[PDB]
Amino acid sequence: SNQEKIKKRIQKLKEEFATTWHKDPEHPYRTWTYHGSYEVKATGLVNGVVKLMSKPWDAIANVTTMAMTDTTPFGQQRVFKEKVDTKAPEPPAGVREVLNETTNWLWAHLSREKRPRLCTKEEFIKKVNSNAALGAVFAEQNQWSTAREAVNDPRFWEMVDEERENHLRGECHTCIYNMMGKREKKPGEFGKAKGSRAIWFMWLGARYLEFEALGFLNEDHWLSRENSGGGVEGSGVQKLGYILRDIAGKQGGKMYADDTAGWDTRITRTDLENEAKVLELLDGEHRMLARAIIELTYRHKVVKVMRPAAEGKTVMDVISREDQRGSGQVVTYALNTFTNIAVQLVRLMEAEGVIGPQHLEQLPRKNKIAVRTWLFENGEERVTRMAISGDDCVVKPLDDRFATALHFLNAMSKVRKDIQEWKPSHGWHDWQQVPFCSNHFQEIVMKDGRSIVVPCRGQDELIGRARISPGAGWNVKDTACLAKAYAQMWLLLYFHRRDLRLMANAICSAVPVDWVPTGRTSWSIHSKGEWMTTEDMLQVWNRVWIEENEWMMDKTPIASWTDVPYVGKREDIWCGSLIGTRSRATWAENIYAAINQVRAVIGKENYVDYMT
Ligand SMILES: Nc1nc2c(ncn2[C@@H]2O[C@H](COP(=O)(O)OP(=O)(O)OP(=O)(O)O)[C@@H](O)[C@H]2O)c(=O)[nH]1
Ligand SMILES: [Zn+2]
Ligand SMILES: [Zn+2]
Repeated sequence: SNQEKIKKRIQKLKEEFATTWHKDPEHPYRTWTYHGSYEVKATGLVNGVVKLMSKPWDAIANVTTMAMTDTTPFGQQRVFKEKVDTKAPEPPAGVREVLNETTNWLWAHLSREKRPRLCTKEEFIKKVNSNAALGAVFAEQNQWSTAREAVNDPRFWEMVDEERENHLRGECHTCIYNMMGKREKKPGEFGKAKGSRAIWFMWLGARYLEFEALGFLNEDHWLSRENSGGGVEGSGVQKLGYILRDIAGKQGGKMYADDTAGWDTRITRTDLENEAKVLELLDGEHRMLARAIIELTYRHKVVKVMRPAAEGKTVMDVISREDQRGSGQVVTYALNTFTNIAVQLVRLMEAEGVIGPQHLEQLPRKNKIAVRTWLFENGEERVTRMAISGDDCVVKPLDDRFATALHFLNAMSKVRKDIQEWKPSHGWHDWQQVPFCSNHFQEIVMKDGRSIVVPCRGQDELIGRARISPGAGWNVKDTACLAKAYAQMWLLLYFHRRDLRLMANAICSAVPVDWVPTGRTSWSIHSKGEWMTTEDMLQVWNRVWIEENEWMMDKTPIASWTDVPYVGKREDIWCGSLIGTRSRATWAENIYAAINQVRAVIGKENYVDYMT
């Protein structure tokens, strides 16, 4: 019967590629049913402006060696084997009973005020025509070039409608996963560095349907701090410091921020079941559509991934399994956030003595009671002791027993990264040490007495990323506008870093004052892009850090950059600054040559001297 639910998708595939379809180089797959293969053409970039404005960093390996993705069949195969051909064991009965109660409570709290609703075509279109259906990677719309043209084409919507009737009928024909490649390991301190991950694509239509049925969780902000207490969905990275500093303001133990080692490979069928409880919030047609997404696309999956063969030849494998995620779903972040809140609530209950190692296998009735009673009595408060964004977590428990509350965690397969399995976690007394969404956060004193909580992250990573140009069809102009997007990002979020302040200015001096930044500087749901503008960045800085800063009680505007603070030198150096260095001194002193060489490549335009 699993065979039954993937039939139509396999069949559509054997048909379309009946030509080259064969069954089996001796395939690698261990935990995925293998159906067959066919021949395909395989699949498989420096920002001159940024490069030119950052000569010292030519000498830094973290920067020069940086690559984002590996789209080759080789990389597809490696990431699949290391992160997808894997199976997390299901938690024991006692643990299942605890997650059951815990997720019942969380669903009821998240739906206390908000009502589910279908998302719409015109809504999807609105989303597509802008700054993307980000992360939920689109790119299969190949009867059209782009998503913009596809959603404008009446025939596209007929495709959607047709599959929509199949779902309303209980079948999926087109909703198929394609593993495009691997996002490379990202940098970070032991226990926070992100491992490699899979990049999933689906037909644009399968994304619409998913978005129609379940997108409400994102569009109506179910995981906003206001709705969920623990979540931070909707906030920009510039808000997260402040939220952490508020959590730190509460009475309790040290602050914890344990990562799970490969969170997406560690979601269980139990977790999916508890997530699938959304269905019970929906009615009529809405629930029918959602039930199909959950059952036919989330649960009975079909996957295409490339593999190297024979004579510099590559095949596409077709495989299936009843599974869960890795992302590639419209609601991956929202459901990761949900499950992670649940996970942390269970950890807190162990830390607080409500449940023990004795309860893993079987949950005594008395304990079932104490669980429901604790959630009811405490859930609303404990949730505010958390900052949860996807698999990222920060939690401040009542006391440091939390450090040893590990039995339920490990039994849930939510094994922590880079620490021995039963070694107590490390917590920090100082909230400014705590890592969260690739940053930490520092409180700094501005010249005028007032203070701000700003985000800091390894500077090499930032320069490295700005140096990368995604283009092939990125212009001189597009290249300069991308460089400008990065520079202005740094001015809004990392102005407190000397080298970046200096490098943002020089980039901005070097690109026409009237060119609008384009492209994207971050994939993070927390990267809001107030820097995608031609508005003077001081004004934008004032708006973010003073005017709209709800932790800023005095609204007195900052008047010049010379009044906008830097971290202390010690910090700047800790996070990768090159100040106090011969090459960076030389660089600061010759900058103008680089700025001029850029103005002279781009040519005669309106420029502005921001180095004053
Ligand atoms: N578990 C999981 N997390 C993801 C996935 N995609 C993005 N993220 C999260 O998004 C956060 C931001 O980093 P990425 O999305 O990897 O890349 P990025 O955000 O463009 O890089 P930054 O500008 O440093 O934030 C990461 O810390 C991830 O935890 C995913 O598919 N699965
Ligand atoms: Zn389908
Ligand atoms: Zn720092």
